[PDB]
Amino acid sequence: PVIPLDPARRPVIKAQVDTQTSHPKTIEALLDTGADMTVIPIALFSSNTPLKNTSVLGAGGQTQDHFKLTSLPVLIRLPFRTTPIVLTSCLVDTKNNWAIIGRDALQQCQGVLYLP
Amino acid sequence: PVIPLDPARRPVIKAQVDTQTSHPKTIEALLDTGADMTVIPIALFSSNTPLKNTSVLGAGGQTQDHFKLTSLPVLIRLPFRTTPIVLTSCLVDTKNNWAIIGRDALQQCQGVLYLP
Ligand SMILES: CC(C)CNC(=O)[C@H]1N(C(=O)[C@@H](O)[C@H](Cc2ccccc2)NC(=O)[C@@H](NC(=O)[C@@H](N)c2ccccc2)C(C)(C)C)CSC1(C)C
Repeated sequence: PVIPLDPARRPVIKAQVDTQTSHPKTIEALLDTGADMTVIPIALFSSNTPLKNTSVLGAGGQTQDHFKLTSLPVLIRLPFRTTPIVLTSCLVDTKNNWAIIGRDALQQCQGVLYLP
Repeated sequence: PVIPLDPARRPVIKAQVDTQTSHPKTIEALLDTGADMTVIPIALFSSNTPLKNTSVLGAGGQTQDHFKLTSLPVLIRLPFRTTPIVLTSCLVDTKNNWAIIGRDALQQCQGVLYLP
């Protein structure tokens, strides 16, 4: 689709995310051109799966413990497209349950920004 | 222009920014659909400018000190538009001097996200 940009409304999409560690779930995710890497809520993973420690720089400072990195690829299906986005690795939100589609996924989408 | 999306290459643009407290300056800004509000560097202001305290939530955490709010509108000229974007207020990064064009500015130049 064409998604209009408005400060009062976050640009969101429904995405089916398969962590390959439990059953795929459809979630609402922010579409974010400022994110290098996609973020998935920890809730989407089985309780025992191995994750890696990671450090992330964001607007509030540098966090050492808020995010992890996945061990397995993540598959994402978007409502209009038949082909899964395959992400070799992405971020995992161990706290605030953020779901954010970043430029890794938008590239495999052929997503663009358009400014007339 | 059409701006393609690549995890390895941040979508950045040259923006002439007028704070109205000294002359217009060129910065290189991240184009960011996950940003509610535009962020400009404190380095654009001279030492004694009245700015408001504000609390901002990002991936790094909630911060009450890193960012301030402008007192006056901010004027932003992009290379391919003749009419200035005028933001009633925006964020001022006192800590790292980041430059981020958010949805406030992108709405005014009719920016869209496009997913085929
Ligand atoms: C975890 C990933 C996303 C790290 N990368 C980044 O964070 C990059 N940025 C991004 O990816 C931005 O699009 C970011 C998305 C985000 C919003 C709120 C909590 C977590 C993530 N947006 C912000 O940080 C922005 N904060 C907000 O817009 C804030 N009002 C907010 C609060 C809760 C939900 C949505 C929005 C500002 C400070 C730039 C205005 C801005 S700074 C960055 C390093 C270039």
